[PDB]
Amino acid sequence: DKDLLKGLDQEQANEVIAVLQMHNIEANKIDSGKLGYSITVAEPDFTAAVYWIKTYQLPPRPRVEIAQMFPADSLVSSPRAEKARLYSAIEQRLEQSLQTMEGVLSARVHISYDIDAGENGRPPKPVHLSALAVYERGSPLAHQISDIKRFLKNSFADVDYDNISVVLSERSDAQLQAPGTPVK
Amino acid sequence: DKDLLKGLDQEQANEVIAVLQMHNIEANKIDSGKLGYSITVAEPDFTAAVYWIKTYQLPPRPRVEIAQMFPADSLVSSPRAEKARLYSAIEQRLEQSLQTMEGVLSARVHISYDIDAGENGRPPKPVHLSALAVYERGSPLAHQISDIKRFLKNSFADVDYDNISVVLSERSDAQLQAPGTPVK
Amino acid sequence: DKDLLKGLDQEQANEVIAVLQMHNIEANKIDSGKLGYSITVAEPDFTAAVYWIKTYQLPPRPRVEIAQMFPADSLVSSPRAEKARLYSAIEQRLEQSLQTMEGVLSARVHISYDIDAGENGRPPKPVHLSALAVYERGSPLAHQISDIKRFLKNSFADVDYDNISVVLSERSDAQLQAPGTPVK
Amino acid sequence: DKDLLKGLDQEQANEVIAVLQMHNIEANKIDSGKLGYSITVAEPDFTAAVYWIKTYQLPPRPRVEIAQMFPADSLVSSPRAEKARLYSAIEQRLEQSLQTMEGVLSARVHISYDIDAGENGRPPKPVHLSALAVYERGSPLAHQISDIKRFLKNSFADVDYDNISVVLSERSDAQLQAPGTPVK
Amino acid sequence: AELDSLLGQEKERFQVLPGRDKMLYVAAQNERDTLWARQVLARGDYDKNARVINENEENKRISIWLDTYYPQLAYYRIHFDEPRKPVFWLSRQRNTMSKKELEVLSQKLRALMPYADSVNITLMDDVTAAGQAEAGLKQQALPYSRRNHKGGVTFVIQGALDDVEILRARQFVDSYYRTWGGRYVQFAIELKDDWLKGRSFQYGAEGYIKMSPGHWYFPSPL
Amino acid sequence: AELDSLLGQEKERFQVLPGRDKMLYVAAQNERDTLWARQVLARGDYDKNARVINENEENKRISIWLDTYYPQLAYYRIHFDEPRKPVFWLSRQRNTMSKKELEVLSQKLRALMPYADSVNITLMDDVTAAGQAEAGLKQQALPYSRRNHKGGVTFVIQGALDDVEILRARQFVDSYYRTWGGRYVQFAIELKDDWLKGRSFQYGAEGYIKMSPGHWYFPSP
Amino acid sequence: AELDSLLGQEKERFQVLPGRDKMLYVAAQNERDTLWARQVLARGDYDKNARVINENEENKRISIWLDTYYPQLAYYRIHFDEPRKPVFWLSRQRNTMSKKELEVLSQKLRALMPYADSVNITLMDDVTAAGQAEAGLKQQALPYSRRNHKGGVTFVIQGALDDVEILRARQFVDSYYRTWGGRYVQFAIELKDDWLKGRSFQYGAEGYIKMSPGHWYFPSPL
Amino acid sequence: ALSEIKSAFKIGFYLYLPFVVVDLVVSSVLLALGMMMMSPVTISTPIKLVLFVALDGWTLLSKGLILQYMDIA
Repeated sequence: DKDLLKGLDQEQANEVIAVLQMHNIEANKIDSGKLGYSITVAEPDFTAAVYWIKTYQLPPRPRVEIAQMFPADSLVSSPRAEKARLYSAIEQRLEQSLQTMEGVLSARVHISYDIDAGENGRPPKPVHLSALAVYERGSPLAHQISDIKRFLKNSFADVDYDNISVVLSERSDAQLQAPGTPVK
Repeated sequence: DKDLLKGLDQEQANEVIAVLQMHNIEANKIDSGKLGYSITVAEPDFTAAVYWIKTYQLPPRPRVEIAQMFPADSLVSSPRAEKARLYSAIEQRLEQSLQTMEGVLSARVHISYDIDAGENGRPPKPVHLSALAVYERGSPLAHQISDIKRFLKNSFADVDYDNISVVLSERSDAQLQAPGTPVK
Repeated sequence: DKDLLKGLDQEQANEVIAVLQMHNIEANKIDSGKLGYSITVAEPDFTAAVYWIKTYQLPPRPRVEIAQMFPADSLVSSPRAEKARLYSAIEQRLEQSLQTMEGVLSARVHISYDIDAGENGRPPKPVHLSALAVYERGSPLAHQISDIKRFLKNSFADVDYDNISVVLSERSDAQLQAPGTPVK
Repeated sequence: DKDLLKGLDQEQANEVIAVLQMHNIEANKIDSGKLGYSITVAEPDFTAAVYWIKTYQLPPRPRVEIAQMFPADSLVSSPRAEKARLYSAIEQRLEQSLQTMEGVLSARVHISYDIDAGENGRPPKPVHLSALAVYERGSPLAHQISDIKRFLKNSFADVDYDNISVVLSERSDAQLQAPGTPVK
Repeated sequence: AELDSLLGQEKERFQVLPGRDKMLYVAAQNERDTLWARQVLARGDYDKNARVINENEENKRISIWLDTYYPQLAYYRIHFDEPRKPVFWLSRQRNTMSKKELEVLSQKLRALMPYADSVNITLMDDVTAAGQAEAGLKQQALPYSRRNHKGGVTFVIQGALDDVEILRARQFVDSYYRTWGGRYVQFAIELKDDWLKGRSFQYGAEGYIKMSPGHWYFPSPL
Repeated sequence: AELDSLLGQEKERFQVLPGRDKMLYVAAQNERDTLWARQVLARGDYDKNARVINENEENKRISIWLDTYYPQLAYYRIHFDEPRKPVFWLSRQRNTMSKKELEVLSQKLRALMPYADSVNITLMDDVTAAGQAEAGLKQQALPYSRRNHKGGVTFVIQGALDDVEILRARQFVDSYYRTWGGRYVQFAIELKDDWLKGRSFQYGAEGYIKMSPGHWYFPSP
Repeated sequence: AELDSLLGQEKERFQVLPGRDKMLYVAAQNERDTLWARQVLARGDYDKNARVINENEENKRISIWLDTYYPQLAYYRIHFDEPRKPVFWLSRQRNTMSKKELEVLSQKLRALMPYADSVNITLMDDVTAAGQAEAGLKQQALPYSRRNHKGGVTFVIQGALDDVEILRARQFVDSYYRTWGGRYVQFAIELKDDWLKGRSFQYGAEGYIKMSPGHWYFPSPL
Repeated sequence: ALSEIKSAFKIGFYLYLPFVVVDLVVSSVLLALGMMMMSPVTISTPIKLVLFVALDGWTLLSKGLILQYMDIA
């Protein structure tokens, strides 16, 4: 019944429980109204659960986007702060369209940023992309490089097939059975 | 019963506990409401615990990032502060994307900051990256240095495979057993 | 029963106790609420405890950084101040990233500061780095010097292997036994 | 019990007691309440304690730094008043970093300051460093001078090994036994 | 409170073997299930003593014993497909032990593993070890450079490979290391920037000459 | 209670050996278990005397005695794979010892190790010690240079190594120091930057490097 | 309370020797345990008289007596592994002593150390003291320069050394002075830049330094 | 020439900014008193002129303008 985390978020507590339940220790999610949730664990499992908090760097930070460093409510917007807020929404829309393919569970896209070509007379350069994906298992994940590369190659003005980098992998084994209470 | 630290944070107390429990001494996380947490050890285990507080530099300082030295609430914003606030969000998003690979537990990415090169009439120099990673053990960590270089080679303007240095290692042996109370 | 230091804070008191306890004298930390901590020793151990206070320069002063001499709250900020607040946040992030390696307990990185290259039409000089580290004992610390050089080489624009100096050392012997109360 | 000093500091009284106890005369750290600390010696030890106060120039002045007379509170600041504040924080951070080496009890670092080169028609000169150190005894302190010059060499733009002078020395004998009250 | 009941609900992913030294061994399969079974024996909800073993780490443990009492021995792997009767793959062409000092090795390997019953030693050929590594590397259409030397062979895959050739090479090395092990043949996948994927030539007066394999590579302007 | 009950829950990572001078010895196998078992005896929840031994700092202790009472002795390592009968790996081609004084050295090592019963001394060749170190350094495809001299051999690894080869080197040197130790053969990995990254040069017998269209550099042989 | 119980819990680091002059010597082995034992005897929680001895301190103290009563002596080090029978390493190819005055020296050294029972004097050879010093300086791949003169050699290690060549050159010297002493062979590590930094010079028996394209300087023959 | 008129006109506005703060902070202290009708220009120009030479203005922009072009001093 020794607590180890409190004041957490809704999506943060579901990331702490799904990490502890993978390693044969069970946790209790307790709501507290306005002060968030809280996770308690048993006394023989407190030594292991502190070690997996330290190892996995839990609780998770909220995910960062490039459009948050340049807020739209500012009175003066640079050409750099408009080109970065443009690419930071194309980068999110592409990873939201990658998840509607046949077999993708999660994805992450990275667009190369160009800033210092607009203010001076230097010409812009070729734009580079990079991708990550998690596929459902039982699928031939070697033949699905060309479908993601073909979809990404025609969403910008000038990219090559050797300027796109796709690194993808299959998902882990499923955790379906309960942890179990520690008897004494 | 002797107090070691007080007025800590929730994320600061689980690191002191995760360090003291590795070296066979117990600790007690006592909440004080508004004043924060506090950690007490036994009197036979007070001489070793002060030594590990001094050696391991506990309590940990909060992690520093480059976008904190140039806050967005400023009345004027030079292009040096807009490029530093931009590169400091790219190296946070890339290290958030490295933790979603197969087997990676934690990572850290550094970008070479060149702020005056694009301002001056000299052409901007090449960009250098560097990454660290902690892998789940049982992994062949000599072959995985090429997937991280393939992932973050095409995320910038013009990088070479000689300007990327990845230094990675496997995690420590697991601590699962309880420390044990001092009997007198 | 005699007092030698009062009004100390938490981090200062835990480093005065850890210094006296390795020289076979026993100290007592006494909280006083608002006025801070206080450290009292016994009567035969006062002549030696004053000698180690004088020799070791205790209490420890707070550690200084370059980013404190140029705060971000000023209405005007020179480019010498923006570059000094940038390099001092890079050399803090590099030493917070060196502690995540295998065996490192503490580290300290220094960067050469160049401030006068941007004000006039002089070309910038090369950039120099220097690191310190403290390792766990039992480790072959002669071959651990090539990974910090490879990690530090391409975290900047263009450095060589002759401008990086790493001086590292194993940690001291562990203090685990109690000092001992003087009989009278 | 004739009085010697009053109105001192917590660190100013710990140096007076540490000086008088070296020369076989006792002292009393009598607290005065809101005034401060006061040192009273015995009547036969009054002539010797007055002579060692005059010889050792006690009480100690507060130690001066260069960035104390160019404060950052003024609305305007010259580049002369910004380079002296940058170098005065570098020569303190290097002093804090030298004390974490293996065997050093205390150290002091001086850097050559630059004044006239901001406005005169000459380029700025090379940088000269100077360091002192006090080592724990039992150390072969002829070999330690190559680990301090290597660390101090590439922490700046370009210094030579001829422009660094290290003068270090082992610490004095230990003072552990009590002085002894006068037999009256 | 039996040991097979203190594990999970599905009683087919673990296997409890009785020991000879009065200790029960739990033979897991991967690294994820080894910590699932080590948490049970660490929280202490079991009366007597027990140990958890694994295929990957009993072969790392037995090689520390083997390279102290039997040095200069050539072998490949120990397979634990039937854990009460393992098979020890020895090299035929690189050692000259007799039948009696092979039965002494088979009995001293048995006394090291208290869960086994009889270790079976089979002598594998040495040509098919480097033969299946070349014939499986030509089938994926990967560029390689075979380097033969005395007592081992190494395959080097350099160049600016694309994302399919990285996936097929990494997917093949992990399927070859499980069968043979990295004691004899070793792979050297490394990425650098040259469009000629490893090979290099020099040009004079007659055409091109295939240069020797070396460490210096020409960076490619292309 | 007993010493094996005052340690952790899992009674497998510690071995308790009975001494000969009425003391008890705990044999850890790394530094984390050595500091785990030293906190028990340091806080004082045991009546009689006990010590914590290791693999490294026990090989470090009986080399201090062995560089005073037996200097000029060529040996490699003292193996503790079973702690009741350790193996002493002595050299064959560098010793001048007969049958008798090997037994006297065995009896003087048994007095130095009170937890042991006998010490088995074997003799290993110096050709296989420097042959396995060159064949393993050739199998990883690393650039190396061998320097032979009397009573030692050194391998120098220089160049602009990438991030794969400095991990392949560390996994081999760490796997070789565990078996043979650093008494005979020593590895020297130092990495330097390359000059001929973008330069044009002539190699061979008459070698030079063109640092510019109007600048020749003739390096010393 | 006894002296071995007035120290810490671990009664393994200290060793109490009963002196012959009605005293009691405690023998630490470093300077941190020497201050750990000197604090007990200095605060005065022990009735009788006692002293704290060491290895480096007692080997520095006995050379002050020997530098007055036996000048021009060629010795190396006093070894204290067993603190009741210390070993005195004497030179062989440099002394003019017969078998009688060596017993006289071995009795006057016994009278200086009341904790010892007998002092053993062994004659170490003089050539192997510099043979081990050169062979250990060649395995670390260090550049050096040996200077031979009578009654001592000198190895100079200079130039611009990197960080591996400083850390390798310090762990060897501290491991060699610990077992041989700094009486005979002296190491001179000196980290300095190259002489004549950016100047072109014309070395050998008629030398000059080009201070500029049109400036000749004529010092000592470079 | 068209890039130098562009690079000069946005420097002169930054220079313009402190002065507007001065003649907006001296014209508002008169309306706090009973000085709603007096002209503030004849008070604004001496308080703007004795501050610029006392803070060394004409040797601060003559340095800062030549530092863009050449290695001065």
